[PDB]
Amino acid sequence: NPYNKLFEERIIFLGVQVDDASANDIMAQLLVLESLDPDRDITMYINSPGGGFTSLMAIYDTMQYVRADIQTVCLGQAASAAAVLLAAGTPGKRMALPNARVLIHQPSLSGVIQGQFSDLEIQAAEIERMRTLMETTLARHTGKDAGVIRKDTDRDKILTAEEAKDYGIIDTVLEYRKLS
Amino acid sequence: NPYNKLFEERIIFLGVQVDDASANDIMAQLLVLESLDPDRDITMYINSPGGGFTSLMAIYDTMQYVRADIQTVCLGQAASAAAVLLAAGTPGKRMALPNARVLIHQPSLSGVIQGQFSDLEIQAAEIERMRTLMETTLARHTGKDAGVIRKDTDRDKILTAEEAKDYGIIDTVLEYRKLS
Amino acid sequence: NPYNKLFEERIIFLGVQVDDASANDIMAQLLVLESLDPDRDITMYINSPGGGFTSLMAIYDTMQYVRADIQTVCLGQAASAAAVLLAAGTPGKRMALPNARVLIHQPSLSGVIQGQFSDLEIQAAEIERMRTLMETTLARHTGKDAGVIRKDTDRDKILTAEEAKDYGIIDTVLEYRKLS
Amino acid sequence: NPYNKLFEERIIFLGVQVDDASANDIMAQLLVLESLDPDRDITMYINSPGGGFTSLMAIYDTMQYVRADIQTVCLGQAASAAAVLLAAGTPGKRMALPNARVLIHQPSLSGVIQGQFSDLEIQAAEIERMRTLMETTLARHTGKDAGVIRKDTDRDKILTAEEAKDYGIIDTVLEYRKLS
Amino acid sequence: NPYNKLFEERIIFLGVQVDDASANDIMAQLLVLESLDPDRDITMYINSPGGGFTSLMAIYDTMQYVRADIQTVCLGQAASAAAVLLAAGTPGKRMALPNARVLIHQPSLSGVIQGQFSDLEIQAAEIERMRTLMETTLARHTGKDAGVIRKDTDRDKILTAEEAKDYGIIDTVLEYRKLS
Amino acid sequence: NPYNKLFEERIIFLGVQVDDASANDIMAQLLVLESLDPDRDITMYINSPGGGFTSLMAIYDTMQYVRADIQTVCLGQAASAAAVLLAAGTPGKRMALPNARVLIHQPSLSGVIQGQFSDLEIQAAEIERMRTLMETTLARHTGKDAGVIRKDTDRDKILTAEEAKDYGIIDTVLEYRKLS
Amino acid sequence: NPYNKLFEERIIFLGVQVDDASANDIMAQLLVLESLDPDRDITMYINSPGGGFTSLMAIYDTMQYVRADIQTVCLGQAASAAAVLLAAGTPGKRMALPNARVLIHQPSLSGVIQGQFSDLEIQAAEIERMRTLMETTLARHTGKDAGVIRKDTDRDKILTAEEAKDYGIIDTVLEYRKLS
Amino acid sequence: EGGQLTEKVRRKPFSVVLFDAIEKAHQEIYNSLLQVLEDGRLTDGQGRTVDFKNTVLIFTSNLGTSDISKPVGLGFSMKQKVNDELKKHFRPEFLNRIDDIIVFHQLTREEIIRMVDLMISRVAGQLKSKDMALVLTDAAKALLAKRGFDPVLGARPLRRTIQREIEDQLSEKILFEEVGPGQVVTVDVDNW
Ligand SMILES: CC(C)C[C@H](NC(=O)[C@H](Cc1ccccc1)NC(=O)c1cnccn1)B(O)O
Ligand SMILES: CC(C)C[C@H](NC(=O)[C@H](Cc1ccccc1)NC(=O)c1cnccn1)B(O)O
Ligand SMILES: CC(C)C[C@H](NC(=O)[C@H](Cc1ccccc1)NC(=O)c1cnccn1)B(O)O
Ligand SMILES: CC(C)C[C@H](NC(=O)[C@H](Cc1ccccc1)NC(=O)c1cnccn1)B(O)O
Ligand SMILES: CC(C)C[C@H](NC(=O)[C@H](Cc1ccccc1)NC(=O)c1cnccn1)B(O)O
Ligand SMILES: CC(C)C[C@H](NC(=O)[C@H](Cc1ccccc1)NC(=O)c1cnccn1)B(O)O
Ligand SMILES: CC(C)C[C@H](NC(=O)[C@H](Cc1ccccc1)NC(=O)c1cnccn1)B(O)O
Repeated sequence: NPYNKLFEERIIFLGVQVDDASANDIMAQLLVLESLDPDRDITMYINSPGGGFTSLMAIYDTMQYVRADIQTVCLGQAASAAAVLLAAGTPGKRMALPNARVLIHQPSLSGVIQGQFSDLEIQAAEIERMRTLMETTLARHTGKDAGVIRKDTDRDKILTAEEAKDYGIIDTVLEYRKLS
Repeated sequence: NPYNKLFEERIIFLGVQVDDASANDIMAQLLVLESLDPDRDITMYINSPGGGFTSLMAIYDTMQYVRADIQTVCLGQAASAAAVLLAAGTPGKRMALPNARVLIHQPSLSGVIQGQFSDLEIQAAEIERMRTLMETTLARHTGKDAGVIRKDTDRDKILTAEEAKDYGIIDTVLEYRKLS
Repeated sequence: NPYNKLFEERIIFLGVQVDDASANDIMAQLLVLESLDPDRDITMYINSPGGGFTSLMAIYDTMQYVRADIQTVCLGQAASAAAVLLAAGTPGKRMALPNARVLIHQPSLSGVIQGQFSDLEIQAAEIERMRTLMETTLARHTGKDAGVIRKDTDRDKILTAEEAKDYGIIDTVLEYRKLS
Repeated sequence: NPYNKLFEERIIFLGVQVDDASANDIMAQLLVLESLDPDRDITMYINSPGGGFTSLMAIYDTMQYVRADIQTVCLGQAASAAAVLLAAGTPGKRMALPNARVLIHQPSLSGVIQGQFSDLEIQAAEIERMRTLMETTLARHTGKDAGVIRKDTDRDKILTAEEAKDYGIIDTVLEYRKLS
Repeated sequence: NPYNKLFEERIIFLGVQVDDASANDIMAQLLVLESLDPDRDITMYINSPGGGFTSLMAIYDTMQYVRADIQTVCLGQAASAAAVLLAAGTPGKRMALPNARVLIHQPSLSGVIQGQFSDLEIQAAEIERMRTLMETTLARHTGKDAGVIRKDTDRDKILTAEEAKDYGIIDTVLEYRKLS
Repeated sequence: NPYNKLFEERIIFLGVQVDDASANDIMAQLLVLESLDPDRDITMYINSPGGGFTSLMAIYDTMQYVRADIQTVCLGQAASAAAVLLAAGTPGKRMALPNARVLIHQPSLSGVIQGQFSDLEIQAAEIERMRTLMETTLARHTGKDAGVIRKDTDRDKILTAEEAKDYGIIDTVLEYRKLS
Repeated sequence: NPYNKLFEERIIFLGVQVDDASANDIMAQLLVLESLDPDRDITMYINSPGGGFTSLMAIYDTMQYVRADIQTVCLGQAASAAAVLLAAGTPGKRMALPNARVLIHQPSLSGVIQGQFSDLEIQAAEIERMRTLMETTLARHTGKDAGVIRKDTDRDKILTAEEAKDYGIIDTVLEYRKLS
Repeated sequence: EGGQLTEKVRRKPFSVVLFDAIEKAHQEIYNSLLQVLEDGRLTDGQGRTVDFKNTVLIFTSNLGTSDISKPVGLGFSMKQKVNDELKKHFRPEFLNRIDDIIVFHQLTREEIIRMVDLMISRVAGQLKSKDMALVLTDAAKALLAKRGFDPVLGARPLRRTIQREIEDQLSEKILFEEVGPGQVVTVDVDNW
C-alpha cells in the first residue's frame, strides 16, 4: 500500500485541502514518526491547495514541535496554508520540484460571516492577527522583514520553485535523477 | 494506524466538531483508558471548533470523573465548547501549542427555535443556565470570578496560547523540540 | 476498540438519537448481556436527545425484561425518551454526572400528519395514550403521582442532575475521582 | 457482534421498515435457520413500522413455510405489515412486550399512482385483494371472522399488548425477569 | 452468511429490481452453479418487482442455457420481467408460495424518451418486438397462444399463485411444512 | 465469489455502462489474462448499454492487442460501444444468446457542449472521425463496405441475434444446453 | 486483483480525471517503483481526460524525477494534462494504441473566478505562465518550437496516434499481437 | 536437533532456562509452555517427560523501548510502561502463572562505573601473569561509561568498548617491543 510505504520510510503526505481532518491526520503522523525515531528526518510531501489557519497552525506547530527535522517537498502546489507549511521545514531541507507552484496570499474568509458590528470588529481583529501571524511565521522561515511579506501577500503571489528559492520559501529546487 | 497508536499511548484525539457522536467516542475512550491504567495520565488533544453544550458536559464530566489526570493539549483551535474542555484538564497539565487559538464565547442557539412564549421562556432559561454553567465551569478551571468570564465571553474572545496561559485556560505553552 | 471494551465490561452505550435502529441495537445488547451473565449488572450510558415512543418502549421493556439490574448513567443529556430510559434503571442504580441535563417533556408529533378527522381522532388518541404511558412509566420510576408529571412535563422540564435526583429521575449524582 | 449472536441463538431481528431489502434479509435468515435445525424454534423480533404488502407476504409465507415454529416477539411496535407478521407466529408462541404497540390498518397506496381508469380499476382491484388477503391472513391467526377485522382495520387500530392479546394478535404479554 | 448458504445449496436469490447489475449477478451465479454441478437443479428464488427487458432476457437466456434445471420459486412477488423469469423455470419445477403475487403486463417505457419521429418509429418498433418477445417467451412456458397473452397482458394482470398455476406461470403452489 | 470464478476461468464480464472506469477494469483484465495464458481464449461477456467512444476504443484496442482470442458473448444487450466490442471478437468466436439485442447507432454527444464556432467545428470534426472510426471498425469485423454501415447506423439499428449473425456482428447464435 | 498485478509488474495506471487525488496516487506509485527497482522501466498507462495543471506538474515532475524510464502508453484518450504526461515519457518509450486519441489544448479555467481586476491580472498572469509552461514542457518532449505548439494548442487539437507520432507526442503506435 | 530438551533439563533437573526475546515468538509456542508453569512437566515430540520441576524458568522481553528511544514519546509533552506492554502483547493466561515480574530501570552513571570497575579487573589478572600492570585511573573509567553505554542496548557493549579502546592500545606496547621486567602503562584517551 503506497501510502503506508511512504509512512514506513518516514514520509508524511499532505496531499489534500488543509482542513481540520487533514490537520488531524498529519499531527497524528508527525508525532508517531517523532516516537519511532526522533533523530531521523521526517519528510513532508506537500501538494495542497491550502485553506484553514487553525489547521495550518496545528500542522505548523507540530512540525516545529518534533525533534525530527522536517523535509518539506513541494510536489505540484503549495497554496495558502500549504506554502507556509512548505516554509515551515527546517532550513536547508525545504525542497520543491521544478514545476511546483508556491502560492502565498493573505488569509481570507471563505464566505460572509454575519453579525453585529461588535461581533465583526472581533472577526476582523482575528483575521488581522491571522494575517500578522501568517507574515510573522513566513518571516521567520524566509528571512524577510514581515512587512515585505505583507506587500507581497497583498494579492496572490504565485512563486515558481526557482523563485520560491529566491523568496526563501524553499531552499533547493530538486534536480531530476532519470538515469537517462 | 496512527489513531490507534495515539490511543495505545493513552492519547484521546478530539479533532472534530463536538456533537453527540464525537462526545460519545471520547467518553468511550476516557473510560477505557481509565480501566487500562487509572493512575497513568490520559492526554486529550483538542483541535475542535466546539459546539454542543450537552456534548460538552458529557465530555467534561467524564474527563472529570476518571481517576486519571487529563492532559489537555490544544493543537490549532479550541473554540466554544472545546476551550472549556481545554480548561477541563488537570491543573499543571493544560497545554497549548504556541500558535494554537483559544476561542471562548457564551452559548448560542444555532438557528431559530420556534414556539410559544412559554416554550421560549424555558429555552431562554435553558441557555441562561447553559451560560452560567459555562462560566461556573470555566471559573473553577481558570481561577476567575465567573462574572469576569461573563464580561469576557460576552463576545468571541480569541486567546492566543500565551494569553490563554494568562487567562488560565492553559498552564503551559509548549516549547518546540526540533534538535535544531 | 472502545465500544467493544464497554460492551465486554457490560456497558451498553446509548449515545445517539433514539430511533428504531438505535433501539434495535440496544435490545440486541440488553439480551446478549442478559445471556452472558444474568446476575451481573448491565450499565446503560445515556447521552441521547431522545425521540421515538415505540423505540423508547422497545428499549424500556427490554431493560425491564432482563434479569440483570440496569445501571443508568446520564452523561450529558437525557432528553424526552432518554430521560424515561434514565428513570428506567433499577432503584439505587440510576446515576447522573453532575453537569448532565435531564429533559422531560410530553410526547410530540415531529411534523404534521394529515388525514381525515376520523384518522386524526385516532392519532390524537394515540399520542394521548403515548402521553399517559410516558407519565405512568415515569411515575413508577420516580415515585410521583402521574398527574404531577403531567403538570411538570406540560412544557420542557430541564432537570439538573442534582434536581433530577430530587425529582426521582436518578438516585445518585456521581462524585468525581480527580479533585482538580 | 450482537446481531450475529441473536442469529446464532436463532433470533431473526426484523427491526426496520418492511420493504423489499428487509424482506430479502429475513427470508434468507428464515431458511438458514430452517436448515441449521428445522425442529428448533426460530424467534422473530419485531420492531417494525410495517410497509409493503408483497414484502409482507414474502416474509409471511417464508415464516409459514419453514418447519420451525416462529416465536414472534413484538418489542415496541408491530405496525401494519409487521402486525400481520406478529400474528404470523405459531399459536402459543406469539409474544409482546408490555408497552409494545400493535397497529393494524388496511393497506394503503403510499403516494398517488396515475393512469387511465382501466389501469386504476386494476390497481384498485389489487389493493382490494391486498385488503382481503390482509384480513384473511389476520383471521387465520387471530380467530376472527375477517369481516370483524375489516371493521376494525377500517382505520388505524392501535392495540396495546394486553389488548392485542384479547384481539388475538399475540398470545402472551411478556412478564419481566429483573431478579431485582 | 445466509446468502452464501443459499448459493452453496444452489439457490440463486433474485430478490431485487431486475436491472443490469441484478442481471449481471444472476448470470454470474447461474454459470458457476452450472460449473459446480450441471446435473443438479439450480433453484431460483424470485421476489422481484421486475423491470428491464434486456436484463430480463439476459437472465432468461442464461437460465435457459445452463444444463441444470431451474426451479423457480415465487416468494411474494413476480412482476413484469420477474414473472417471465418465473415461467422460465423448467416444467414441473415452477413453484410459488400460496400468497405470492404474479403480475404480468406488457413492456413499458419508464419515462418519456424524446427524439425525431424516425427515432421514435424505431423505439416503438423496439417495444413492439419487446412486447412480442415477452409474449412469445411467455407462450412457450405457459402453453398459451401468445395472442391470449397479448389480451391478458394488455393491462396489469395480477395472478394469485393458485391462478398463476391455472395460467401456466407456475406448476405447483407450495404446501406448508410447519410440523405444527 | 461468482465474478472471481468467471475471471479464473478467463471470462471478462463487461456488464455495465462503458465509461472510463468500466474501460479501465477490462483493460486491466484483458492484460492479466494475456499474461496468465496468452494462448488460451479470453471470453468477454457483454450486457452493456454502450456509451463512450474513447472508452470503446480503449477496450477495443486492448482486446485486439492481446495474443488471446476474444470470445465475445452478447447476453441481453450490446448497444453502441458494446455492439462494436461484440463485433471486436475474433472471427468464429463472436457469440450471442438467442434473445440478446444488438443495437448499432452512430456516435452521439450526450448533452450540448457550448463554445465558439471554431471550437464547434472541431468537436464536429471529432464526432465525424468518431463516426468514421466506428464504421471502419465495424466494417473490418462485419465484412461490410463501411458506407453500408453508415446507412444502417444512420438511426438506431436494433439487431436480433439471428439478424446480427446475418449482419456480421456475431458469428453464432448460442443454442441451449438444458439436458431437458 | 488486476490493478495490483499491474503495479507488481511496474505499471502505473492513470485511468481517471487528473485531479489532486489522482496526482497524489501516481506520485506515491512513481516513487515506490523507483525504490523497488530504479533501473527497471516504469510503465504509465494513460486513459485520462486530463484536467489540472498543478496536478499535471505534480505527476510530470515526479515521472521526470525518478531514475526509472517512464513508458507512457496511451490507451483510448490522452487529453489535456494526460497528453502532456503522455509526451512526458522517455524518448523512444512513448507509446499509443492505434485508435487512441491525443487531445492537446491550452490551459483553461473551469468556471469563472471572481475578483478585483488586480486579483484577475494575477489569475490571468497565472494561466499565461500555465500556458507557457504547458508549451515549454510539450516542446522539450515533442521537439517543436513552443510557438508552433501555441499555434497548435490555440484550439482543441485532436491527434490520432499515427499523427501524434508525427507531432512528437508519442514515438510508436503499438502493433497488435493477436496470434490470429 | 529440536527436542533437545531431553539432553538439557531432564539431564539437569536443577537448571535455569532463559527465554530471550519471548515477545518475538508465536502464540502457539507458549501455549505449549502453559503446561510447565502449571505442572512442571513437558511432553516432547519424541515422547519424553521433560521435567521443568526444579528449573527456574525465566522469560525475557524488551517490551520497553519508548523512553529508551530518546527522552521523547508519542505525545506533545517507566516501570509501568513495560508492565502494560506485556498485557497488550501477551495473553493473561500466560502471565499470571509466572511468579514475579522484574523490571529493570535505566542505569545511573554511578551504577555504570561500578560495572566498569568489575570488568577492568577481569583483564588485570591476566596482565600481572606477564608482570604487566594497567595502572588504574578513574578519568579513563568515566569515558568508558560514556562510550560503552547507550539507552537502547547499553552495558552489554561495554566489554567491547574495553577491548577496542584499552586492549588495542596495549598491543601497541609490543608493537614497539615493550616487554622488559614489566612496564607500568597508564593510558588516557581524549575527552568527549
Ligand atoms: C495563508 C494562510 C494564512 C492560509 C490562508 N487562509 C485562508 O484564507 C483560509 C480560509 C478558509 C479555508 C478553508 C475553509 C475555511 C476558510 N484559512 C482560514 O481558515 C481562514 C479563516 N478566516 C480568516 C482567514 N483564514 B489560505 O487562503 O488557505
Ligand atoms: C462553551 C460553549 C457552550 C459555547 C458555544 N455553545 C453554543 O453556541 C452551542 C451551539 C449549538 C449546538 C447545537 C444546537 C444549537 C446550538 N449551544 C448549544 O450547545 C445549545 C444547544 N441547545 C440549546 C442551546 N444551546 B460553542 O458553540 O460550543
Ligand atoms: C418523552 C417520550 C415520550 C419521548 C418524547 N416523544 C416524542 O415526541 C417522540 C417523537 C420524536 C421526538 C423527537 C425526535 C424524533 C421523534 N416519540 C414519538 O415517537 C412520538 C410519536 N408520536 C407522537 C408522540 N411521540 B420525546 O419528544 O422524544
Ligand atoms: C397491513 C398490511 C397489509 C401492510 C400495510 N400495507 C400498506 O399500506 C402498504 C404501504 C405501501 C408500501 C409501499 C408502496 C405503497 C404502499 N401497501 C403496499 O405494500 C402496496 C404496494 N403497492 C400497491 C398497494 N399497496 B401497512 O401500511 O404496512
Ligand atoms: C414484462 C417484461 C417484458 C418487462 C416489463 N417491461 C417494462 O415495462 C420495462 C420497464 C423499463 C425498464 C427500464 C427502462 C425503461 C422501462 N421495459 C423495458 O424493459 C424497456 C427498456 N428499454 C426500453 C423499453 N422498454 B417490466 O419491466 O415492467
Ligand atoms: C458505437 C460507438 C460510437 C459508441 C457510441 N458512444 C458515444 O456516442 C459516446 C458518447 C457518450 C455516450 C454516453 C455517455 C456520454 C457520452 N462517445 C463519446 O465518448 C463521445 C465523446 N465526446 C464526443 C462524442 N462522443 B454509442 O453511443 O453508439
Ligand atoms: C494541460 C493542463 C493545463 C491541464 C488542463 N486542465 C485545465 O484546463 C484545468 C481546469 C481548471 C481546474 C480548476 C480551476 C481552473 C481550471 N486548469 C487548471 O488546472 C487551472 C487551475 N487553476 C487556474 C487555472 N487553471 B487541460 O484541460 O488542458
